[PDB]
Amino acid sequence: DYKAPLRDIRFVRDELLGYEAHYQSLPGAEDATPDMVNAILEEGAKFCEQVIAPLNRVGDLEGCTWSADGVKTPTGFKEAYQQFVEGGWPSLAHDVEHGGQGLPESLGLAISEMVGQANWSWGMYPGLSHGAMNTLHAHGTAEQQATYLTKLVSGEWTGTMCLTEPHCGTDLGMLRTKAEPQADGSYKVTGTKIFISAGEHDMADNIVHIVLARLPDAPQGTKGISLFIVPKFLPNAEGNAGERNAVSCGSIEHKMGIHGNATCVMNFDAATGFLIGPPNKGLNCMFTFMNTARLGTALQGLAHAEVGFQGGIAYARERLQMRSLTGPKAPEKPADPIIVHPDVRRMLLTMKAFAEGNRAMLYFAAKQVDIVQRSQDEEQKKAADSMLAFLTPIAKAFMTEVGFESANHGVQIFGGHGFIAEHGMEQNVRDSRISMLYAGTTGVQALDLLGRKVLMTQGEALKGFTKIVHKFCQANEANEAVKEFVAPLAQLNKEWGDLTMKVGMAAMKDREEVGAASVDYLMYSGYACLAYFWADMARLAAEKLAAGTGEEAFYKAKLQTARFYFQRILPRTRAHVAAMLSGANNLMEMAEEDFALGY
Amino acid sequence: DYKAPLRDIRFVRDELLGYEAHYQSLPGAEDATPDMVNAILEEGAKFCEQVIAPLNRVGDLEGCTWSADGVKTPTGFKEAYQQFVEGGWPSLAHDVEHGGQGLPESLGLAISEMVGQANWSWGMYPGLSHGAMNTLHAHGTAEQQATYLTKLVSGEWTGTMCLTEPHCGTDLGMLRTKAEPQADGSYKVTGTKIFISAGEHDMADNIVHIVLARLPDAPQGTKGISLFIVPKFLPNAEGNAGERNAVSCGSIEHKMGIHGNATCVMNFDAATGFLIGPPNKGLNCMFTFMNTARLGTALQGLAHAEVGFQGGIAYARERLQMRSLTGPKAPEKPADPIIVHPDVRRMLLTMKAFAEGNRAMLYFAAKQVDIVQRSQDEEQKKAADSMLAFLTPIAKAFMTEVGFESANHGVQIFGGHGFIAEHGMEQNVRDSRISMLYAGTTGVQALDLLGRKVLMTQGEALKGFTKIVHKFCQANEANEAVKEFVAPLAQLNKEWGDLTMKVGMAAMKDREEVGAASVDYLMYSGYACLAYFWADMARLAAEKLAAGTGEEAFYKAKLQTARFYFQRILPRTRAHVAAMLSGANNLMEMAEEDFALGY
Ligand SMILES: CCCCCCCCCCCCCCCC(=O)SCCNC(=O)CCNC(=O)[C@H](O)C(C)(C)COP(=O)(O)OP(=O)(O)OC[C@H]1O[C@@H](n2cnc3c(N)ncnc32)[C@H](O)[C@@H]1OP(=O)(O)O
Ligand SMILES: CCCCCCCCCCCCCCCC(=O)SCCNC(=O)CCNC(=O)[C@H](O)C(C)(C)COP(=O)(O)OP(=O)(O)OC[C@H]1O[C@@H](n2cnc3c(N)ncnc32)[C@H](O)[C@@H]1OP(=O)(O)O
Repeated sequence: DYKAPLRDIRFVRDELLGYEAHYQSLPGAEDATPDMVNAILEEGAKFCEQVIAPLNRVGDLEGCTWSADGVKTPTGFKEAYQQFVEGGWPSLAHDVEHGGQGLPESLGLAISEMVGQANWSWGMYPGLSHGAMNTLHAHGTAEQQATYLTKLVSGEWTGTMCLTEPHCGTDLGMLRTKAEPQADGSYKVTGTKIFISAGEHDMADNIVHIVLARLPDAPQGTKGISLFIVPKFLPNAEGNAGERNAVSCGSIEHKMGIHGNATCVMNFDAATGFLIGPPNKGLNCMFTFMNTARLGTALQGLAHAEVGFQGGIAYARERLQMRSLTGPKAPEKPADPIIVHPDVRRMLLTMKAFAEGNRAMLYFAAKQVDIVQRSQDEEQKKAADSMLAFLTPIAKAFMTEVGFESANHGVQIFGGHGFIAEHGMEQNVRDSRISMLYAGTTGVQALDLLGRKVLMTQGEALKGFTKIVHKFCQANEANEAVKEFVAPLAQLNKEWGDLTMKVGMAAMKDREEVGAASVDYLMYSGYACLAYFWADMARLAAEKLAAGTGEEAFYKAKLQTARFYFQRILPRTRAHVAAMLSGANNLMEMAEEDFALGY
Repeated sequence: DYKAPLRDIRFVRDELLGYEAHYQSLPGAEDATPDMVNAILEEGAKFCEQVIAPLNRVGDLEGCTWSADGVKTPTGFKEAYQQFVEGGWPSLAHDVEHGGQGLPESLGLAISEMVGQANWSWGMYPGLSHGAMNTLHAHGTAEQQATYLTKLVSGEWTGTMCLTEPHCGTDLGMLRTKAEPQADGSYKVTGTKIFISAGEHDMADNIVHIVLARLPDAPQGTKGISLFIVPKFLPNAEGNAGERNAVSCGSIEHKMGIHGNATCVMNFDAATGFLIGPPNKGLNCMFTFMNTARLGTALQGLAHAEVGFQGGIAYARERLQMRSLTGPKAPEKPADPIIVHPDVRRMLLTMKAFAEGNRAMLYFAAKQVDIVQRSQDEEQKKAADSMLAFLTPIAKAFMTEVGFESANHGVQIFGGHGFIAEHGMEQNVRDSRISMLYAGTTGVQALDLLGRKVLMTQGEALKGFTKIVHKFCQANEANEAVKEFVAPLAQLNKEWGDLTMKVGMAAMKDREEVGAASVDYLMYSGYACLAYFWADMARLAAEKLAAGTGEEAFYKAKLQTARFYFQRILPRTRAHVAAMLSGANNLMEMAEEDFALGY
């Protein structure tokens, strides 16, 4: 019943963002031809629709089962992973040198989009493995790549990111897991990691943990953390799973959602590990993995909006309840389908505006990934790296926050039926809630965007995007079809720079102003990004209608969604502006001991 | 670990809303003296803290267990209900004539506030029974009151509201459950009701169902529905539970939350029932029950904000993570408590502003209930009835919507730990989600407020409240302590009438405009109500500080919370204004068949 949104994915990639010319321009991509790409997307869609989407409810109902022996995944999960590996999917967007198919990361990301929608909990197993692959590719030695990266690329082994300890998630500088150097050049790793997604499971031949730990007499805090490869089974002479390493799962968590993804307490009992990247540069190297996880979680945010929408539109066309305010629209039936109600249309259009808008932002970001990986033009590469660094926190926090809202609109359309397990809409909400907590909380994303990406680059990262918006407004300010979008967009674009300058000035007078403005500044930024993408989709829709498309309704719907976004969602920016400019004192003046005097 | 917010309840009731003079002015209340009332609140708080709050997690973990025989409640629920009945709580705010203690409904509501916070699922059992009591009091014959109302007032029997069928929740005019008249003046009731809260359980001696059904050859729709008393056990000659009636629970639902409250499919197999109220006036009579449920669900919204806050403040003071932007505040510790972070303070102050603000609105509404029930002044009674009709949909939808937001802020403060079952914060979110769906969805509340309460009274219901706000602004516009609140409040108060006039004009041109504006109009109205209550609490805090209170910190915190509300939450009104004035066409123009063309 999940259906992949292939027509919209093709609209965004090929029509909006010129993917054919993009792939034509990039080393290694010249063979990623439209017919090959469309066949790969279609095969991806079928796997998602036929194999893993039917396992989504099973994953939530059964969850994972711990024994000291290991962790059992839900019925069908491991069989589906066997089919995924047999179909070659893990190798799709990885280097030919390491057993990969060599296709662009942005094509892999489209498969990931559909996987995350069909079964997010299932998709975490291969998804975390992609982060581990990216880390080994960027920082691994030749031998670490020959041993571990080839096995991850085939899908035979999976990978995990091991950061969190009981006392620290955001504050990695406090981690205490220790790496004791051995004469043989290896390390013995001792410590307890918690909330390790896919830490233990029954789906693969080995698990490759990528682990943050401290060398003896390393500096205090983040300047003292190093990165280690700690496999569940140590490689044998033939490079296959060998001696059991001293890594074991103590327990799995009982959670609100993503039950199908084992959330593991992992005990490292002087486990053998291998240093990856330079000593004391573990944070820098682990950021390869963390940035993969942030873009992947943004895709999770998109997934919850998409699933919300799919459920909501089906129910709104089928469920009859009350009558239209302008007279019975189905007078032959006992009641009208509830899509006749304006408030139901508001909730449908909200989910649609966020799913379709975020899809545009995601594939825009995916083009930057391809440029950084493949371009020979140092200037093009620098610009793409700056744009990706800017969009990563916006995509993660904004898409997750509005994806949870969208999941909740999906429930709301079902009325009381939305609270019932059988329909899947409440699971979509429960699975969505972790998306704003893991991979860097919304607040951490917001500090990254405003502190590190915007204020610490003198706004150069922001200027990259506002230049695009400015050029779009200059080009479209007298275009009759979209001049209604350009006027507010140009006002917003000017305001975005002015706000940034006002927030920066406040931060110079009081550093608390960075945290005080951060989440409003990020949400404002995401709304502004989608104003640009909606205005551009409206521009493209009007062009296609003028050209005499045979898909008139598809493009007319884009113009309706764009107008709904600008008139009913974008005005949320007015509240983020007022809040962010209101100043840190209204947050910081209350004494800690005075917050709870009503008892 | 739940603590009743007794100091704040006393602040709102006695200091803000003059409850002592209120009770002094009302027939029957003159004995509800401050010392008696405070002892009752304290005993209420202890029951909640000691007996039912420790059962909240048990209720969620075990849920209810169906057998054809009946429905088992979670461990301890029925024992706690035995203690509640032995303590006399069910009879507290009911008529002496029917075995009641005769205390004001608004004092009962304070017990209900603490019950809903300690264990909402448990509280539903006595809470629905109060709705059944109110219905029997208003519409029952002497004999129906002697038989059923006395047993509900003692707590020996519980009560339910049976409306919903598989094909209809909001559209009661489509219900098909039939009542066949018998020669003995009784009716045989045949039909399946779904989502019957407390439909079957093991906690009481009988269950009194209040059931909507259709007489043979009644008019189409709501003009054809009648109300019936259908007990699980028919009364014997001594009025005690007698012959088993043909009422049985076919199944219970599997839901996202409120697991401790049995959500029952109830089969009426030509069950014996008794007409209550006039034939064909079932909707009018059932509204007594439905309005009790709407105010009770508003109290649920308050409960989720309160529990969110209690969990969040405890964690924010205890959890150490990262350091203040203005330098380590706890340099002796490995990290600062996370309350040093502005973004954590924003989430704490949001929950506090909604809990404390909604508490003020709730007890303001509770005074109207007391005036309608007890006043001999017809003019005072009319004004109170109008004010209660206006506030009921605002309280239900606004307090539930912002209570769910507040529950989610509670989770967010815990980071990844917030998703884990052991901490209770995720249960608070899951239990909160039903609050916007049952007792009339947010959208139904919004149509009731804008269509029935405001536009169909020519705004007289709104004018009742905006007159209070106007007089407050005239009184406080030069009061140095709160003039900063009055200026924006007076602008908002003028805007509230202007918006109402603009929305009414649009509705006259196109009736779709009522649904299109409805939810934004309700949320705007709730924010405006809390602007008034926060400005008034700030006024009262400044008065207490000028008087030389020994509780300086309590009142200083009220002023901080009020300023946080005005500067960071109230600007949400700017987005509701823009959206509501944007017009129905941006919702209604998209064709039904064009919403999902991206597949
Ligand atoms: C393609 C998709 C495929 C799909 C497939 C994906 C699916 C996959 C989904 C599964 C999802 C599960 C994911 C669960 C969650 C975890 O796996 S655990 C991850 C959760 N925790 C985190 O994200 C990190 C914790 N919190 C933070 O980020 C903190 O802000 C920090 C960064 C650790 C604070 O450290 P700090 O030392 O104060 O930081 P700071 O001084 O600002 O920077 C230190 C260095 O870090 C680096 N750095 C800092 N910020 C950044 C940044 N934004 N970027 C890069 N480097 C940075 C730099 O090297 C920097 O050095 P400088 O350049 O400043 O000299
Ligand atoms: C104190 C607290 C203690 C604590 C202890 C509580 C804890 C307790 C929590 C448990 C919580 C579980 C609760 C689950 C939920 C369900 O038990 S099932 C209830 C869910 N469904 C509903 O709420 C009702 C369904 N939806 C509606 O409200 C629809 O809008 C309607 C009213 C049925 C539409 O019917 P309609 O015939 O189109 O309505 P309309 O022509 O506007 O009005 C018809 C008549 O109804 C009456 N009426 C309409 N609106 C109203 C109103 N707002 N007010 C009064 N009468 C009205 C009037 O008699 C009216 O006649 P007119 O005065 O107009 O001539």
